[PDB]
Amino acid sequence: AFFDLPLEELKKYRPERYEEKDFDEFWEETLAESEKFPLDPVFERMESHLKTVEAYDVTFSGYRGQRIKGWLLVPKLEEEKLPCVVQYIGYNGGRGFPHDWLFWPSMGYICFVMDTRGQGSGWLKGDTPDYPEGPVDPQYPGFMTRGILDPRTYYYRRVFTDAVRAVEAAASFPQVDQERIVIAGGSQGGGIALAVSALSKKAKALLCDVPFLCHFRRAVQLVDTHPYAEITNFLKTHRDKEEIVFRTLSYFDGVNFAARAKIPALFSVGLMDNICPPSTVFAAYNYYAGPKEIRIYPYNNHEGGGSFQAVEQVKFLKKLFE
Amino acid sequence: AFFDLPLEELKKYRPERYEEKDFDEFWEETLAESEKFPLDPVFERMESHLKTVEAYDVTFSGYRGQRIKGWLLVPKLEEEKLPCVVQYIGYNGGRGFPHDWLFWPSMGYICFVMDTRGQGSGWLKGDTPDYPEGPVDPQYPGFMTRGILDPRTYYYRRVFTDAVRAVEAAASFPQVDQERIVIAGGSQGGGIALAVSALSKKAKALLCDVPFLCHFRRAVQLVDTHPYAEITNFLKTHRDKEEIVFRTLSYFDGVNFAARAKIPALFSVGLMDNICPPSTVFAAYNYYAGPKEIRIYPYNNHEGGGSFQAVEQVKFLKKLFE
Amino acid sequence: AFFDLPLEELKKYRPERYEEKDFDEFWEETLAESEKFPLDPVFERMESHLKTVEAYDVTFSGYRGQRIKGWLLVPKLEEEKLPCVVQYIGYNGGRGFPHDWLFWPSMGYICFVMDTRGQGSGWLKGDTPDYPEGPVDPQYPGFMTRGILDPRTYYYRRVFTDAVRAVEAAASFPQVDQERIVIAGGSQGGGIALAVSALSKKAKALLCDVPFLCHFRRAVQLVDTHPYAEITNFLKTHRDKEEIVFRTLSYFDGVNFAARAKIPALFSVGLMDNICPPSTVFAAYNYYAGPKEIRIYPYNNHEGGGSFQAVEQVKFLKKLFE
Amino acid sequence: AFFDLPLEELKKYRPERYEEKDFDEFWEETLAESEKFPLDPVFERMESHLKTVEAYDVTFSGYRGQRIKGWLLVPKLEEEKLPCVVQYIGYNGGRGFPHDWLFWPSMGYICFVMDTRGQGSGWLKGDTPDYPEGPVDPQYPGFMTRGILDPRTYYYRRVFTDAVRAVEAAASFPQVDQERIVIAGGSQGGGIALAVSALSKKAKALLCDVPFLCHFRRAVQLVDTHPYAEITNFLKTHRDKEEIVFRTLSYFDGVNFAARAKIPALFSVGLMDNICPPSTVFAAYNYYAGPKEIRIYPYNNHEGGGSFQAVEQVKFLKKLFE
Amino acid sequence: AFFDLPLEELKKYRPERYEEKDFDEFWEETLAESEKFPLDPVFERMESHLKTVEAYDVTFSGYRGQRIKGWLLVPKLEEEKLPCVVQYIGYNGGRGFPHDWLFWPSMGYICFVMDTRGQGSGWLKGDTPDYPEGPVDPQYPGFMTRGILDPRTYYYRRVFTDAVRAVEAAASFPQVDQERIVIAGGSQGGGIALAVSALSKKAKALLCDVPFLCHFRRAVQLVDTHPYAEITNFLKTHRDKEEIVFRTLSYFDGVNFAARAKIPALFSVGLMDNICPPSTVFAAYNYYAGPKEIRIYPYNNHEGGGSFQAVEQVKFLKKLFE
Amino acid sequence: AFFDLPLEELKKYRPERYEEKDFDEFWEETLAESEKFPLDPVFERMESHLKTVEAYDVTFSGYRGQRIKGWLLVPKLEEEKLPCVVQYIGYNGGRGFPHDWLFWPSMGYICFVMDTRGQGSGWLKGDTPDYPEGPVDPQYPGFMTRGILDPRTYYYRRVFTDAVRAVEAAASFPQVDQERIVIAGGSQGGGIALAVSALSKKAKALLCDVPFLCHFRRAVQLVDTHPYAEITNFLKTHRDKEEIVFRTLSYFDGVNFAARAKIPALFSVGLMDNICPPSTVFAAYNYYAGPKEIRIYPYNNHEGGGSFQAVEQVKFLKKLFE
Repeated sequence: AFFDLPLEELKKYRPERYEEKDFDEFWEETLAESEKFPLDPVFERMESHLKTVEAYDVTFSGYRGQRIKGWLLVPKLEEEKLPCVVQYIGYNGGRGFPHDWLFWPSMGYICFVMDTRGQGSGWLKGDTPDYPEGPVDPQYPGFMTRGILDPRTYYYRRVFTDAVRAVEAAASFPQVDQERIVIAGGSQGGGIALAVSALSKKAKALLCDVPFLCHFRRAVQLVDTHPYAEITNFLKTHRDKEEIVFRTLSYFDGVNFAARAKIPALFSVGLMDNICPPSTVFAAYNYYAGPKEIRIYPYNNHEGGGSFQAVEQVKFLKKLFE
Repeated sequence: AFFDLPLEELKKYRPERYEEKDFDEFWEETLAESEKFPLDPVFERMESHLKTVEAYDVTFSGYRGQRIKGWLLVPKLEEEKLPCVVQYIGYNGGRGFPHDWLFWPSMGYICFVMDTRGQGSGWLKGDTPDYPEGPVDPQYPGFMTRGILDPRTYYYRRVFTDAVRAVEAAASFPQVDQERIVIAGGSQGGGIALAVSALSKKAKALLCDVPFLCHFRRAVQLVDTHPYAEITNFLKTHRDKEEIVFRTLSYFDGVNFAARAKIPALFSVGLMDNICPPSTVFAAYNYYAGPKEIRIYPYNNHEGGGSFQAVEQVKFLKKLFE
Repeated sequence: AFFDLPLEELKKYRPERYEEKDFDEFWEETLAESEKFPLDPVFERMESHLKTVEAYDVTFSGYRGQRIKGWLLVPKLEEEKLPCVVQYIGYNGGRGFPHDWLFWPSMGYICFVMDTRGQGSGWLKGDTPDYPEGPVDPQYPGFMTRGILDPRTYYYRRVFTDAVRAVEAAASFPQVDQERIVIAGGSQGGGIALAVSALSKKAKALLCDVPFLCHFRRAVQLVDTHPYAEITNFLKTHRDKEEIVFRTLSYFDGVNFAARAKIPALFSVGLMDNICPPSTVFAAYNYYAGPKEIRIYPYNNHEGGGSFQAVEQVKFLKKLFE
Repeated sequence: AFFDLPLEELKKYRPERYEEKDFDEFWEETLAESEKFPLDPVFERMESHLKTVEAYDVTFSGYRGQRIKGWLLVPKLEEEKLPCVVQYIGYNGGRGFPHDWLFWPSMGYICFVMDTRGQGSGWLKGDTPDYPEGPVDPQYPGFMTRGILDPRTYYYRRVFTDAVRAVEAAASFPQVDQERIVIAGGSQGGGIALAVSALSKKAKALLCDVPFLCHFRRAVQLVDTHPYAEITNFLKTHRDKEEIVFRTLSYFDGVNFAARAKIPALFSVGLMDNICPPSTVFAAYNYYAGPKEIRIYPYNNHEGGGSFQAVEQVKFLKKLFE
Repeated sequence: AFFDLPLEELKKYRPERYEEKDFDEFWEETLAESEKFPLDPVFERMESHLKTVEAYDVTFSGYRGQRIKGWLLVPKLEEEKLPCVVQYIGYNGGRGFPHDWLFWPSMGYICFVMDTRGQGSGWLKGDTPDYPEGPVDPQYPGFMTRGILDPRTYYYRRVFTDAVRAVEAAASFPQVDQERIVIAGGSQGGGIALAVSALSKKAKALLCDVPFLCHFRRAVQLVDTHPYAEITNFLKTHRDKEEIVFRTLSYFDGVNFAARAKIPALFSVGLMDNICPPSTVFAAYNYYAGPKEIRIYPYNNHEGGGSFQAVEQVKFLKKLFE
Repeated sequence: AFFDLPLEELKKYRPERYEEKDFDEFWEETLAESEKFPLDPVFERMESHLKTVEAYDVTFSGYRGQRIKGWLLVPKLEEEKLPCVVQYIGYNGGRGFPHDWLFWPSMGYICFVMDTRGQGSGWLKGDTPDYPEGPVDPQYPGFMTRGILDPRTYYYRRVFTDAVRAVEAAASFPQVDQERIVIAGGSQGGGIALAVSALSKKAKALLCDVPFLCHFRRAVQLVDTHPYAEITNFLKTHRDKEEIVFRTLSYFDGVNFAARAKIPALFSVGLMDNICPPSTVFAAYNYYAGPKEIRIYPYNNHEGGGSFQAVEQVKFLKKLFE
């Protein structure tokens, strides 16, 4: 019984955008403030059972100098400068083990896996704490409503800033070819990557699968699945805070970043996805301002194109970087 | 379709207790450190539509001087010194509105309603933030696993301390009869009250309904409901952290507090409660070291005795304070 | 999933009304027949633990002299004549205990709580039996299909008559200010109150929250929740009886009463309510012929505005009666 | 998902019986009172599309002369006196159409199908009303709690009396061999048959499949399915009425009837049945005082043996009657 | 919360049909190839407990001379040549016991019950195997995707051919009136019957209830129920095979057969049916090229009209055959 | 709210084994019959985007010469002879793409991935057909009851033979170190691997995670999840076939193979696993006749140890092979 707009409508779907007059200023100032702290990227080579890949334990300074973990996986190859995928992680995930991230290396790409602050407890473990802007306001369980009463205190202000800085950290690794740095993610990872496509000066291509954190007002109207339902549940209780909540969310909405993003991108969507509804994904894709393609999977839910989509991504990047 | 131990077994159920050798020292030090900050209780009389009750907006210093909101409701009665109920709130709730707490005042008791730090977003709104001990470690969405890797950082260290200090703040109000201060709650509120029944020197009676935060190791093995499932889900991912997690929780387990509590108590239990299973409630009741009674509701789930139990509580206190 | 018409369409939703030519005559004759039995209101003061409120055990004659229970709660105040709220109860509920109805008394209103015939066994206990018009026809479990093959035998004929008579009983209490009698309820209580707003000559204001018993034909096509599903399930079996069922229901449909009601009203609606869908609520609101306001809660289900709405009601009445 | 006692324990399961001292007196007086009214059986031959069977529209006097509907289906055969099955119907069922009951006629048996007072609205239509003992007390939706506060007013007193009288009515039809009258049913129908097996002097054999209305106290503890859950839901609300409820139910419990029943019986049971749990079925079977067999279906739920069981019944009766 | 197009749209719903240019050639060749094998119908009279009906154990040659089981039930009547219903069976069913099919015989019709190859394990037993066209390709569990990458290997090619030949077998029985041979089924049985109404030269009337195997592309878009979901799940995995899957299904789509069928038909449809959605049933009914009626059940799910529809079918055939 | 035996009982759980006298003879003959067809292993190097791994498209002869697909992935390393993992696949999966199997190659092992006959349509695509032993008997949807009425026709006879032959095919590849061939799988893959540990003379160690196809009689009594429920559903219908079904299954039960298996093994088990209940896994582990260890994950469901367990396997094999 799930259904969004028909495909012909989805392809033309361009809802009115809402953002505050200071959207750009907010992000400029946020990034400037964090850039005042040295990146201090650390890549510690590890003793590992992996044989085809060199694994490094990563640390770097993200939001306000806060130290973020990651992995760096380098495939053992003759080529001196290698292309690079900066990988962002889905909701309730974390960096896990180096072996959880063998795809891109196996395809000949260095992979920088960014750990997600405060999460890492749902489906894959993580090692990086969050650090709040002082008091942690009343919230619904999870990360979606953490600090939501003000953009400056909002959880994803910190995540997005870490994500922008992760690309700088990857770029600092000597074996990375800076002309071929890719930002990638699915769901939460895709919404992060979308922000980064607008904010980073270093990223050269975007892989954005079944993106989360897009078109919040519609998402919350359409589905009662988690994690978007964290927001709805907040609003069910804090009935006086509707305007404020959506004002805050406007600064983090992937649709508003997409409108600013200029790098080439490959999107994916599942037309039966009731976690990240197709209309939210198409809103972002349709506003995306760089060269772009989308793979559409009519019969898939939130798994999207799965391993088929991974192949499409390899082919897409090969072609782009020739 | 849910079933725990048979009632005859429940009434004898006395599982081996597990606590660390420094349980008492941990709490002594915690309370002493927070007592270095002045209580600074504030009772601001409000403009209210309420006619039978005077409503006050409360502020007091809880954990490490952190400012905690509440309500004080005083029934308009001839009697100069009135008995007092300190009310703690269930999971995902908050102090809401003064009119949400009209029972005890209508029964002739001053009511001090403690707002719950960081919550107030699920079923009733709240106004009080949490403040973490530095970094907010990776966690499962919610409050159950917030800081769980160390008792000093654990969420309920802060809440329990707030709750002890709430009794002090209530006692400071001039119309409160200090010989008749009651601590009360259901589920999370009951878990909090149980802690307070061991840690407070001011409380004179305990009302403990369908208590949560009891017998964690058993809870997690019996039910897959929330909020106990937050802990299970954390353990599913952080497979290396089992011993630490349960070590931490031993400092907050209502069964360990029950063993230390000396004041008279009225407990309630629902034999079909699959949020707070009867074996966890009985383990706390059975170890409870003060004079005690329990009302048993054989066909009820987590709603327990509802309004029938409210009557029992009114009768229990009337007799006790005679 | 759940979504009704968009808000802008809800606000203009005025479906074609269906009623029989004898609607008014049916109700005139029903009321006249019951008025031939004396009201014989009895208010027995009770021994109570309540301190701020005087409680009375109520009996009064409703449908065809049948004796209906209730509570009268009188707040202890200086004022001689007090305003009064006649409170109707949700489905499967009953008058419970006096202490279940402290809100309005606390706000300075006498509260007359009407027990619901034959129900009182789902979420709050009741003490009043139903009396059928002779044989109790085949029915689906519950009260929705009880006597549904004829308006004269239909369950809500008896309830609505009781409810009209409850206002008269409340008005007969000496401390009640007859210029300030309010009729109030949510869901079933809201549907009852809406009928009473049309049929009573004594009621001065209506509070109608998330009303049930409105726009039955649409309700049954939109949702499969209880209690509306009792009707669907009856029609699934009695496939020959569709026209008769909807003809019967037409006499009891809150939309048809709304069109006749002239007193001032405050409605509420939850846009995600799948027990009483927004389109059924708006159909009644939009046809409501008295001076009217509605509070709209976009993210709420059947809980509606909860405690926020209770505040809106106190403010609405104060302004209305000043 | 569901499991009752192991089969080896079920075979030995003989729980302590509870009944009042006046069990037999209550039923003697009940039957005597209803026998003061003339049976007045009516068998109206119908215009029917059926070719192999003669269909009759039946009326007879059941509880206190109340007129109960039925079907009589007579297979067109040479034999002058035919054996007869009196068929009782499952919960929320009714007599439906004559073609709904072609099994037994096809097997050469006259079939008397008894309509069920007040039901007939869930899965098959019915035509027979209920007639309460005056006021219809507060109840949970359905038939299980109708009049449950007193055995004199309890719904199944009426149904069981109709059912005893149905056998009388069948026996009055001239083509019926009175030496070969069988009483049959499944679930509610089985619970009714079991009562009739103890109370009727005309029945010659019992078919009792997956019987309902057995061992209530256990049923309610074991499963949360309907219809047993109507009782649990009533007890969750009316918390003061537990002793009275089970006192009443004791007069209608199939286990108490089984202990008095002397005619030959074939039972069936599904070991995965969570509507009528095996332990309640076995408690009845085990106390059953006549010659008895049971067919055990280890992998079946409430469907039991289905068409396999029907064959077992035909074989069992053939052997019994030859 | 299930709904298809509104009824007034359903009645006009005529979606664009898709079929390959060799649809007729495919079926002509398929039938001709199976007709090269002798029908070799066997009717073995059985020892049976049935008294009003003669039962025969049936064997006949279906797809490529493969031996299919069945039952023949002949009502014991004076008339020499009787009318005949060829009955096809629902998904996961089989021919069961002769006593499972007493309706039509009781109504004066010989009944030929066709067993379903490879099924017979879900709700009623079966005795007939399937015989694949060589290798059994990767498939989702069930019969819907068995051989779906090629019409020649597809499961329903074999079933439909069995079904055409079952009419021939029935016609070969000497007591069968060949002017009054009816083909009938519900759900899968209805989809089979609809194919046979196009492909058989012997059938004289169609009873088609809540037909399955219709308008596959829409079905899969609308509902996530089984068995249509078998297809969706296959497509979720085999993301490269969408075009081939629906090309294959086009040769077996009840809508494409309906457009070729010329015999008189009675359809039924449940407007809340979420197994066989109304729009798929109406697409088939609307394209049906013979004389036709539809019974519409607005409140029923996949049960459709149940026993009310059976009565309509008897009346329909009586009128047509006079 | 699921639970199997307590861990201390699980560790001692050794249920009575049931097998037929000809268990060994059945497998000797099965293997000898298939060995009469040449293995004819084909390894075709592929054009691939993979850089750290060489991919081969595999074909080999399994059951009765039937041609099975696979992948061989060889990591690019200096070492001449490499250790090898033969990987079997979970239920409804297939060989998918080479990039789906990067773990073991990345750890320095050649990986031979066996495609699963007739599956490949649920979560990962497959390319290998099944070939039945003639007719495909009536079955419940899926593979668990395919040919279950006879061990000779049973689906897993074919799968387990394929799997024994897959090890021979891997051993035939020149770079494979035959002293370091590992057999591996989870769930269905684990059940297959367990059979192979008993039947293959070439395997050197077993990795067996959360094994399926174990202790069938118990599994079916404990859980109603798929795929074990396919058997239960079959038995619900074919009520006369219980003894036959379990006799057939005894030949394929992982507990019976475990008793014969002599190679070193690492098992894993999730104590909350309700697909493969812990009692079935422990019954196999406890009868396992080779040197053995088990990793126990107390809080995990069917995911077991996930990436943690992968690490344990790499460490286990390194230690074993020194």
